[PDB]
Amino acid sequence: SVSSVPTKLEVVAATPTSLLISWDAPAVTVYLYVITYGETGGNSPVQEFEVPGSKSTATISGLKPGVDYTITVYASSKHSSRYASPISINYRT
Amino acid sequence: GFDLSTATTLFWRPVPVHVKQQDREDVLEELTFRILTGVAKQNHNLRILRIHISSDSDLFFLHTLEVSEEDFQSLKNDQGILVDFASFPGKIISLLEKCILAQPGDSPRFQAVLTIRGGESVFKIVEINDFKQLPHITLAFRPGN
Repeated sequence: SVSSVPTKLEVVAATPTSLLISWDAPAVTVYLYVITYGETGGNSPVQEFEVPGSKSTATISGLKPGVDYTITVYASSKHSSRYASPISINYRT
Repeated sequence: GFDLSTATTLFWRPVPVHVKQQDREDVLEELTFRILTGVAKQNHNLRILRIHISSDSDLFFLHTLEVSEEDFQSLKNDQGILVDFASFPGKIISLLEKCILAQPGDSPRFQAVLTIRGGESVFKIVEINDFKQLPHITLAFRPGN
């Protein structure tokens, strides 16, 4: 078959407080994307938002500058449940 | 009353729909569908399905459907459905996917239709063959949220 996970995840543009992430969509018709962001090795609980399945980019705002964040995109499809098929990257804002 | 805090989104994306209104021309437009499962504030034991139809272009175009487990039984008998309320959302999603994946030269062809006539609008997904428009799902939507 073909993979149900997003392929290439990178920070395309950035502000000291906000990030714009891009991914290459999986070949499967995606129902929704769930994005989780949190500080790498921080004490704070992870933040999560949802974006439509037609979208291949997302914006994370309210971030603290010069901090390492871990960003994960979860893609839901016919054969992928909500938090299956994850792609993660690390970025320093 | 739906508890949006305890609600889970299963499906949030545009779907191609043929929209028919009494005094306007038929339009093939991509409408954003959001499907949510959750419980009511009045009772965590009552499970509810929510479907919201919206347009990114028009802020006055809103249609909503809420189906309770009791309501599903009437829907199950009238439409010959063979699955439980738990599997009901996934089947609706698969039918919506077939409308999205439909190609121009398809026979039979899957098509989604929203018919707006006054206070109600009826949403249907049909398979069009040589004989008839055979109904896969027919749902009654109310204007608003």
